[PDB]
Amino acid sequence: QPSIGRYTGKPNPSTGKYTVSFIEGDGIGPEISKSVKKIFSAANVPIEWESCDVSPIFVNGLTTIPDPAVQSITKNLVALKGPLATPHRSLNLTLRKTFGLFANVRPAKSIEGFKTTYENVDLVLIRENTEGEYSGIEHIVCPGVVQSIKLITRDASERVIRYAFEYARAIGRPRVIVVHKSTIQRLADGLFVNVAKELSKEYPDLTLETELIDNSVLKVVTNPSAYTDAVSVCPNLYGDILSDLNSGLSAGSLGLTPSANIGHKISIFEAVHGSAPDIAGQDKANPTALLLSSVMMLNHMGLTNHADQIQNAVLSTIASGPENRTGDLAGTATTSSFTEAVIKRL
Amino acid sequence: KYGGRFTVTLIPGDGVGKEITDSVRTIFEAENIPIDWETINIKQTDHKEGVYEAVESLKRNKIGLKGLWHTPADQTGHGSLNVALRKQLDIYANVALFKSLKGVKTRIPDIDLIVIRENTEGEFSGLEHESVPGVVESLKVMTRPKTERIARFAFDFAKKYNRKSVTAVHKANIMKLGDGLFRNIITEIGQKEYPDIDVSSIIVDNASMQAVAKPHQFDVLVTPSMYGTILGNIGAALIGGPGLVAGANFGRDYAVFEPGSRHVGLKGQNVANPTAMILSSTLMLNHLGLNEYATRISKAVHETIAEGKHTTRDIGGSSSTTDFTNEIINKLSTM
Amino acid sequence: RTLPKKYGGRFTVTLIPGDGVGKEITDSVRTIFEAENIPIDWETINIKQDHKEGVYEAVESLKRNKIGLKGLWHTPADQTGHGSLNVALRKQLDIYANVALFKSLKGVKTRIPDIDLIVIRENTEGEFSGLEHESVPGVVESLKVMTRPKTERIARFAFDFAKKYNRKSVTAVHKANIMKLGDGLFRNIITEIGQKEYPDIDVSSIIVDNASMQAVAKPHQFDVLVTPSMYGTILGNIGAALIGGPGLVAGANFGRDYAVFEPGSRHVGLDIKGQNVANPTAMILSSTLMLNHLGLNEYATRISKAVHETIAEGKHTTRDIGGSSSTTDFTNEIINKLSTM
Amino acid sequence: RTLPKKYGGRFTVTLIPGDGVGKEITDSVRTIFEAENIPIDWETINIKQTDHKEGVYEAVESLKRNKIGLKGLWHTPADQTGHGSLNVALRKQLDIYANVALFKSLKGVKTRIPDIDLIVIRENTEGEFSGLEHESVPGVVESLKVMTRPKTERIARFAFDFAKKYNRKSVTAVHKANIMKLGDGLFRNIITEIGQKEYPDIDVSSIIVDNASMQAVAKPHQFDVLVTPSMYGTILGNIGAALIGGPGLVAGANFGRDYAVFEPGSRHVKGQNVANPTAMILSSTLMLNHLGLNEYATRISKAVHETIAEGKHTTRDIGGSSSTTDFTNEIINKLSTM
Repeated sequence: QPSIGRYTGKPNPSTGKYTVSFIEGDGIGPEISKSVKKIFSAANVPIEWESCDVSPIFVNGLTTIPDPAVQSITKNLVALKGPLATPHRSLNLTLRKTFGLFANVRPAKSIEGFKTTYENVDLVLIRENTEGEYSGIEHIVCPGVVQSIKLITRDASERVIRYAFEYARAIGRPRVIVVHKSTIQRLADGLFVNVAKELSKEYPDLTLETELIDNSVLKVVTNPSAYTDAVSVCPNLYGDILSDLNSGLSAGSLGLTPSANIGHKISIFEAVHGSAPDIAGQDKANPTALLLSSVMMLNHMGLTNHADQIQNAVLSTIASGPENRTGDLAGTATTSSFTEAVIKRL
Repeated sequence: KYGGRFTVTLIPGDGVGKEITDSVRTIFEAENIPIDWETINIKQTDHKEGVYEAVESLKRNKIGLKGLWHTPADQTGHGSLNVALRKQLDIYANVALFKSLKGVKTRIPDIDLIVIRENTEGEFSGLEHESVPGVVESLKVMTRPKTERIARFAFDFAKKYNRKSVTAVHKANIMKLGDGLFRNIITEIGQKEYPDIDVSSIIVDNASMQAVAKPHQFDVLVTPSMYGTILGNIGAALIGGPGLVAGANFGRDYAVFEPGSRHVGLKGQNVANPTAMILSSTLMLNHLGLNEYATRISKAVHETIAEGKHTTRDIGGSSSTTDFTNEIINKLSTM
Repeated sequence: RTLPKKYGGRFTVTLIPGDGVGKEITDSVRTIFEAENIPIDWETINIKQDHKEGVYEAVESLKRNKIGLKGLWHTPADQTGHGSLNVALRKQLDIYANVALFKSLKGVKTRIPDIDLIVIRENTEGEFSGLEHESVPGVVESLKVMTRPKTERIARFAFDFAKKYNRKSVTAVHKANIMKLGDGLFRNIITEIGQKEYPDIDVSSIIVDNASMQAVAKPHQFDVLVTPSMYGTILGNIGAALIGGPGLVAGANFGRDYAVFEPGSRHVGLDIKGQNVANPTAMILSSTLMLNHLGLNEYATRISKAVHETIAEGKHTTRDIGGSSSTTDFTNEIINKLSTM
Repeated sequence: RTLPKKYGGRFTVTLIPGDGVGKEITDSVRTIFEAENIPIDWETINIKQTDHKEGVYEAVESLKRNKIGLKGLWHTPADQTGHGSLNVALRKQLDIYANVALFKSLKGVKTRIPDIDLIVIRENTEGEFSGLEHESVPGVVESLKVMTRPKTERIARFAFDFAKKYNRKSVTAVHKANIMKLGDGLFRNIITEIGQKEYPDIDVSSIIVDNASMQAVAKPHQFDVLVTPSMYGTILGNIGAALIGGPGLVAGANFGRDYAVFEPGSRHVKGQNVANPTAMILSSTLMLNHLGLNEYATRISKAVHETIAEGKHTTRDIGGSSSTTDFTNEIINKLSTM
């Protein structure tokens, strides 16, 4: 397990059950969270929930996160949130700032037995979350001229890059590939690559390659499998675009995609799809994305046995046979029929 | 039944650039085209006397055909020549054509997108500085006159080649001001000046996902400098590689034709695919007003690659670039 | 971008061919242009049977390209400067100066030889902006305006044009003897702008009726004529007759941001109704005015020499200047002198 | 309609009195003006600290209507430096781009250096007044400021036009082009070029700002009209104020193409009824000149010069002991007998 954002263990002194904040979110949030609890109870995992509300409170006009949830998550050190709709400042952006979340882990894997347009893709991308265009400033200089100001620092970089190494080691992959843009015509990418080379020597079991973002997308799209022995890191700039391109390779959408937001102590795990309100209540939601984030969360906690149980068999294998799946995957099942269909092979 | 020879600048590039450039030279003499090359030698992508000579030659001839350097600089749009073309000649629009070819095994069939990218601003005109140690700061500009140009260029292009959709690709969700300016100017120029053409917008991260999953929904993509390279490489992968991608670069007074992907990922003697260079060659011919010649040359290469024989190794063949050229020349004499 | 539309050395120019004859003479130009391999792409506008969607499309095309080549409709509207297209060009594009060139041609039999006059007429006011009403039956009333800013523009245009083409005389044509206020304003403004801003150029005045008489009897005394809308059509038609007819008269229309090139007489008395018989000279020569304006004009000198040479030798000349060849024959002869040129 | 608002020979002018002291000196002008029966109606805007965004809006709106304004002081640090809502509104919305301060020595004021006569003209829309500042990594502040050729051309023409109108013979551009070779280089160059091509009868020159500071406190007489960027004008202006006996004596004016606002040139950089109204009154006469009155301006100007010349009734900051009211009444007194 990665030393960088290590989980401080400690089950509940009395129940022998780990405390985990929730945040069920909204839209299809409720019914997808329900499904996660029924599969966590049915597989008997050492976890008691604690649903939080993160509705954006305002303090000085600067969006702030409610104190009930802050204390809950700071204490539990882990959270598992579902989707939430778009209200001043960014809801996701303040979430990362308050809990010190610096790395975003975005797996994109093909589903065995489910025919998608690309095959045998198993991609892992770690992107920086602190600086870049997230901490960016825009202003009008002369009357028709926007200037943008973006920052990159050695500190924030030597941190997603450490984590990328420790995560490659922790899931058994030989190569970490730093992705960047023309290194000589941008000394911002030059700094990111140099920081990667400095850390290269503290991880001799791992091979560091560097690649132009141009080449990476050309290669990954012609042949995704060529990267299933690697973990990619990139600066915050291209993170958004690359991770969404990976999900297009694995699935053709964000529908089946898990994500992890790792901080020094806290770590939040979430699906990346929307609230999709116009399908809420109707029981058509697909809990796979949130389920797979559960797996990532388990693995981050050390419950490896339960992680593989709930992932290995379960939804991975149940996604085989069309009378399962869900409306999104040209299937026929319902969010209820899916949940126990998974508990079947649980 | 004409009466002149066009002098056009020829900048072959490195070794492979010379191979594929020579293919075009060979096809052109064989077709007896009224074109005299004014061939310029630059060494590095930064050889100062060569860049000056190339610029000076384009100033005289206005039209140019350009091969590759497979240094990282040429492939990304930097390096002395590219910045000279952009700063001195004001060549502001890069065009790349991604059409699927009849005999190339691709995971997604029948692709037809065009990517037009702004070439004088954003990535290409910043400032970067390290003022306190370990902190790098970028300062980039987006301006309304530059974006108006690129908009009109893209619409005018759609008009001329009967395209029905122009989609601006931007990141206005985060960069609300600069990329917002870009999205707005494109969509306004669409509604007031080009009503017959469908304008739309897409956030670049969604456009990346959408391009590898459902490419058919797109027609003409217009983007700032920073996203064009990424969209263009998805485009190249979609149709079977950089070897297949025609390209052109325009300014008000100058045009320079060259492979649209800069052969980014595309090793050995006489093995490289000359198709991108040849197809870029035909864009040049159309532009010059020839293009009877262009239709023939184009038919010849499509026909050649359609029949899996004599095809080069990157599209599943085993023939050399020379074999492929000769096959093309062969179908030309019998047509 | 106040500039003519241009990508990679190639201009996009609006082409509005017009009716059947307009299409014949327009095609003559298209043909000569491809033959000379000129860097011009036509954005051709089909105005199908003073139809409203076509006029809108032509205006919109001119707004984009800034430069246009226009053929004829031989309806009475197009020939007089009215009809949807012409008013659109004048109201929406503010094209305010109509220029017609009347130069005698080497091989054309004319009663008076060696003519060289230029008629510049104001195109936004007077005749073209009135109001007319019948308020009591059997009584029609016209209300027309003449304004100093419009007449200042046309004055500076005329003088700037004389400067550029080394003309030495500018004469204002007016009717100030009767319209002492309105045409007085016109004569005065032209002569003042002449003395203060263009001293190297001779300014003068002539009453329009006298100018008519003087133009048919002793055309040589005139150089550049500047007139209001209402008298320019008349002076122009005397001009056309003097040099052998409408088929030989180049023309141009200018605004601040736009230019549209077209035969200077609107092929008024260019009847000769039949297939492939019309004289393309006016269209071709107007074509070369356009080339000059675009900065080409090496091409313009060549094309101009070709047509002057072709008409100088009575062979292959079209039927209205005494030949018997079709417009196609004439075009091909010109293209022929061009390849050997 | 781009003229001052005027009906039947009477002008409506915006009056923005300011804080407590601003109201004292403003009232001095109001009093002298009614006494002289001048055809001016005040449209007085009270900007309260209990309806303030609303007061700036009202003052801007009033200036848009009237075009001319008379403005008192706030002795907050913001008003004195050129920032704070009103000043930015005047600069951003009304495009008032030229600040003028007049430093003429007065007949009866004890000063270490006698007979001073300099004018400082400062650019008011750029540099200091249009930056961006950010702290992007903790403990590091970065400033981004612009200097542009059109703004500096305006200020140059303004300064030369001003020299022409008031028969000044020297215009010196004050800059820091030795270090800021590009930006302040632009400034020095534009000023000196506009001088040689468009105003040959006027002597142009340049001086580095640090040397100009030394030169101003030691040998002020060598200077005539100083033109400077925003950032150096405050410093030069305060040397100017000290040179002639303090902020209370310094007339001022602010111009845009369409607007003019008159106000003490030093921003007066506290007891009841003790403040010197001279700066406000003299600024008041600059306004009268501008309005085309100025017969009235000559009289009012003579009255205050005469009053301060005789050490009686003078206010406490120039060595007298009278209240602002006593001073005002003395001036009004010499006016009736005039």
